[PDB]
Amino acid sequence: DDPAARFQVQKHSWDGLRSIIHGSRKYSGLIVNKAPHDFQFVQKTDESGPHSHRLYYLGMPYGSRENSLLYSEIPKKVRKEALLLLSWKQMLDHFQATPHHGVYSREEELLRERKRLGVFGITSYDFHSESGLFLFQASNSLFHCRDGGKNGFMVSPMKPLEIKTQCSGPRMDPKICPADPAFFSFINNSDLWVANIETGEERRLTFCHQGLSNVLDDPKSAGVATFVIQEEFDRFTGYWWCPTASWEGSEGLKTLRILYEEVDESEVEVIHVPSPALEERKTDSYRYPRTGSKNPKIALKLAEFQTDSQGKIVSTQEKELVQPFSSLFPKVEYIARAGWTRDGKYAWAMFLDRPQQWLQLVLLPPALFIPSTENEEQRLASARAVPRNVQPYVVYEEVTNVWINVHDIFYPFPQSEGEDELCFLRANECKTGFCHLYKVTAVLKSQGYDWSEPFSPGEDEFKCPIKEEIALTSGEWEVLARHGSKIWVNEETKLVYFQGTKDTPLEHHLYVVSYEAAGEIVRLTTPGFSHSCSMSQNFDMFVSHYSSVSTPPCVHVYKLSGPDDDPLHKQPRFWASMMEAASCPPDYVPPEIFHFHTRSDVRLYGMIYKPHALQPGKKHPTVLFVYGGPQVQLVNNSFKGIKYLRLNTLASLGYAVVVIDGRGSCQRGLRFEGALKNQMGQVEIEDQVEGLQFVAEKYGFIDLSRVAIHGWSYGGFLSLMGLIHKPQVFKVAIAGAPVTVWMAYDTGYTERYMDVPENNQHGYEAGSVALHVEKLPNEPNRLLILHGFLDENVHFFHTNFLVSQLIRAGKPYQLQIYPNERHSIRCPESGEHYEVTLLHFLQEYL
Amino acid sequence: FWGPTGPVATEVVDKEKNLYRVHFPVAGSYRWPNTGLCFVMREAVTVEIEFCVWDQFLGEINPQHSWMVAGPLLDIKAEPGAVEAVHLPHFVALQGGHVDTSLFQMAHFKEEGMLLEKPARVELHHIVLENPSF
Amino acid sequence: SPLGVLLKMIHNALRFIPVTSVVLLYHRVHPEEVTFHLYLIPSDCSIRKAIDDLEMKFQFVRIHKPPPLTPLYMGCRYTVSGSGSGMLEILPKELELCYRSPGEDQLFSEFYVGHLGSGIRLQVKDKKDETLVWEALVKPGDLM
Amino acid sequence: SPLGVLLKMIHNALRFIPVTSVVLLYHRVHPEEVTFHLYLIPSDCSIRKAIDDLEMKFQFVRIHKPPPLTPLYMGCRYTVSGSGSGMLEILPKELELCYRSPGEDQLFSEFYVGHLGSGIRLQVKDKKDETLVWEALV
Repeated sequence: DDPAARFQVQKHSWDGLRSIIHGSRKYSGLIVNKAPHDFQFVQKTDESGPHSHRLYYLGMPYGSRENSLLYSEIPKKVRKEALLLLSWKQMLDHFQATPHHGVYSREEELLRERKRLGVFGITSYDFHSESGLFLFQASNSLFHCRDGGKNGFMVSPMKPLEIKTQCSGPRMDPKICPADPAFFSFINNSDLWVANIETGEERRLTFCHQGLSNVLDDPKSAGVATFVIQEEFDRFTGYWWCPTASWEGSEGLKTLRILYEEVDESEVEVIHVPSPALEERKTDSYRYPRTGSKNPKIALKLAEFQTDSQGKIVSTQEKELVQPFSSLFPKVEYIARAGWTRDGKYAWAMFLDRPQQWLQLVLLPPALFIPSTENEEQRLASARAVPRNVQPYVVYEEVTNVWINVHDIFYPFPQSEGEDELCFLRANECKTGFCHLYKVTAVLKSQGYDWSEPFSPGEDEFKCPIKEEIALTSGEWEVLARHGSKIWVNEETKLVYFQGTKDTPLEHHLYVVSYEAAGEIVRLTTPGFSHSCSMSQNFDMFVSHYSSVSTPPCVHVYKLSGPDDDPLHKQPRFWASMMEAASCPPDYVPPEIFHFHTRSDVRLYGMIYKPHALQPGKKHPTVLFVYGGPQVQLVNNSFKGIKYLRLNTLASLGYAVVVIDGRGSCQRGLRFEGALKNQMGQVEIEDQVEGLQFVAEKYGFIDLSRVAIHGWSYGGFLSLMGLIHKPQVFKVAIAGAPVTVWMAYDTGYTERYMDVPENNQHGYEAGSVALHVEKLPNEPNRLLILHGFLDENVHFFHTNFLVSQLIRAGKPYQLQIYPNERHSIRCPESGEHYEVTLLHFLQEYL
Repeated sequence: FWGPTGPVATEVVDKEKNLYRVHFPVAGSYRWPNTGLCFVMREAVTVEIEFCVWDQFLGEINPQHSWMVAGPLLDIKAEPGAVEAVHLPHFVALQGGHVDTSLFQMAHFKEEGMLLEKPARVELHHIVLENPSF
Repeated sequence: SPLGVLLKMIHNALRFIPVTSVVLLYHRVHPEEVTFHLYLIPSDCSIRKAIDDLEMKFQFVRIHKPPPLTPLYMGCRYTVSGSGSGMLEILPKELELCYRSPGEDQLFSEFYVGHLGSGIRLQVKDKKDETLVWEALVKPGDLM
Repeated sequence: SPLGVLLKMIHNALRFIPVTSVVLLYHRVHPEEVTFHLYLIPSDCSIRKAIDDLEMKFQFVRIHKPPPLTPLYMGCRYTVSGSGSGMLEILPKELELCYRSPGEDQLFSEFYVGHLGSGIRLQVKDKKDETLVWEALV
């Protein structure tokens, strides 16, 4: 209204904008830290030495670039009121954990894209307690070392021993056999192998990958987590060692089972996406299941083998279920998770159906798996041989009207007390609406099965009835399950430690409760922060990597201490600190958290970055940054500097930056998340708009006439929905990587927050933004589409089809391609271009 | 130097290690300008001192730029219980402003790790510590 | 679509990048001519003593080596200019700071000038923005 | 243990606290050209003696100019200038006062003079607000 009261952003040159991004970069390098993670406590068991434990973890010292296995020494006694900052001692002697300039295999770079591992080095390692074995993958070759088992500990770093192989190709996903630490296993060429460290002997176990031709002609993999499982159900391994050693007893031999998922991806649609080597101009085929198309044909299988005291894999044996998996378990589309009970009695698996409103946990006893041979008389022979009593037990069956979120919390107790009737813990969001722990006791009542003849299962066929389902937590908050959180169950003191949002939805706190009675929920963390924690296996001391919206992340080591007769009220006392809180840059202003109520009177939270050098009276251009989609919470009391520095850069140029989590964003329960069910894309923008009008009323520096909506994945999809359905409020829309047609996106995501296109035709037509292109603005320079060309998650087709329909409707745009970047702009030069393009676009056209 | 007893140079065993030993024959000491610092002990004593290096103690700590080196990183080899004050060379800012005197964090190393003691008092160009000086 | 935050920008620039200039400036007075080796290797501390021992038993000298103030971002090549390049011989110009293990001889820039005289200028800068990363002139005073 | 000084600072925002210690120029007596090095060090004689040991290995000798009398802020950019700025070839246009050990070589400005003679004027100036803090005739 008043051009003397509308703040004008200073028009910088392009080189000026680069100078700003580099000044962010210099400070930015110090701000980013790649905090220590994957903690592993080991006791010292000396009672006369100085150190009580040794904590092993991944980290980059900063002396070097790549993160490596390290350790700290946790003492028996701290000097009180004088904080111990741990030394970061190196296990390995400064070798390259990754090859030169970050070259990987194509499957390794894909796995780092699914896990979103931006950091280089030893990204994941595996550990075996008693042997003290550290098996990891460095520079596309397995390595190992040992530290304090039957051997002793160290103070100097050693050489990491390389594992010699005759196999040609990368050896992915290594795991130590817990039953026998001399044995390990890995995936090679999408087939399961097994080896032995000291003798070097390797041995293939599966034969599903012929290696003959392209992946369009060689479709069976084994022990490999497929695309939709990797990228929507957060499962990356597809094989699970049996943790105990059984003895079939020929004369002295020892069996070692592995449960694995065989996958026959022949009948699933293949799409070609450009390879990283642009000069070659070739693509890679990808078995990408489009929405509505048929998922891979999955199955569980036991690859067993038998060994001797000399340490040689003497026998081997593939086993498969007595009936085919699809027929023995109808309505089972995806194996969400799997593993074993710790005694070894049963192999468990979480199944999940195609509507994703029907999840059920099942126990599969190893005798249910007969050997596998093409001879149908041997097959009938062992179908006769399997006992009548043994049975898969569908132990738990979650059914819902919204969708099942995969909760990987499942702690089966030992059941040797009362020798039947498995008792386990299980997170259940569908029951009350919020993810809460339960102790559930089911009854394994086998009725007796003739496995030779083929039967058709009924609707509640193997479903065991529940003895009891005591509720350990309740409230308007949830127990954190997904995204690699976990519980820790001390069975000696009979306590279950979980993480949750009980104090407030914006913070993750470590809580403990007893699983005998839901007496009280004891918080073990300071309020006003959000915590990512990790316990000792002895349950005496933990790490917490925590932060707040103002303070950077610190990593403090706490020690549970108190009278042992009352373990539930053990006081966590700060013992020592690992990585203390970094320096916020002087130009960095921590942002302000707010909340508000909608017209439906639901509470939404939001952030705001205020314009630096704010002048009262002046109205400012506002960038509504947005994601707004499920399984992601933008707004929480946590450090927004290491991942959202760009929002601060905008603020430092004078843009108000608003961030709102409307309905759909997680950690606020299923009924909250479920407001987007079959209308995803439609309700979020009303929540974002209402958030603008509230912030406009509350703070007086929000100019409604100049609003930009910027998003990247689902956020870019929403930014385009914003510009379509709310054109008068949103001036411009920087839509990065947008999902423009839902019918093209993959099954796991879309089939869950909407459903199959035959079911929701109105929801797909109203949600696919590329089919609504006529309502985009006729004015130019109001829409900037950003897209990484080699994308495998939100394929380039989406931007391409949007640009196609813009062409057909005669509407302007702008477009920026990142030819070498998959889904996140990975390379810093390309990211710097992205940021200077964003600043320029806002500078000129907002 | 040697405070009350006149000119007695501190014994150096080798230049390349920068080790400085003395035997005090006197009660009480005076500030050494060559070290720029002072420790006081009230009886005859052996002490060894190192000026080693801060880099191989602080680049091993991650938020090292949430600190700055403001001193020499003394190493001391004396018998326990008898040193009664050590004065570390503080670098001054209190002549200006915007520095707290309470949140100061003295760096007491062990093979365990960095310890951050609370110092008893800060001078213009030194700090005084208590009797357990390790 | 699990929110690539996409902040990225992980240069992870090392404080070794000042002492990568110290590896820089190797010259050899074997003949009437004088020539130089240039190295810029971060991501290992042992490369200092490794290339030091390697190039003094390969009969080269260490010079002053002024350090860059900015710990330089990794992933970008740095060009070489000056009064030296364009008059007297420099075989490669640009340096990519890439890692190799300390037991290997690295990429180096070789710089022949013949007689020395009053000195000649070498400069290391970035091609990304053309800002000064490094700048010095050689000595006739740090020789045998 | 080893014992270290307080160096706590803060994490929330900048301070750039001042330092007390000295700024030192070292000399050469080389016959062809005489090269001075102007250092920016924040510490005292033991760190200076470590630098002395290095410089002794590479044939430097030094006269002791008087110290700065205004306190000078740590890590700040300080442009160095002088009478020989421009008319003689010298000084990279920038300098930080950040501490590093003598094992990792210090920041310095080159100065070819030819004859050492007596000595000529030097300048140091803060890039933030252009204040002279020190000069010495040598």
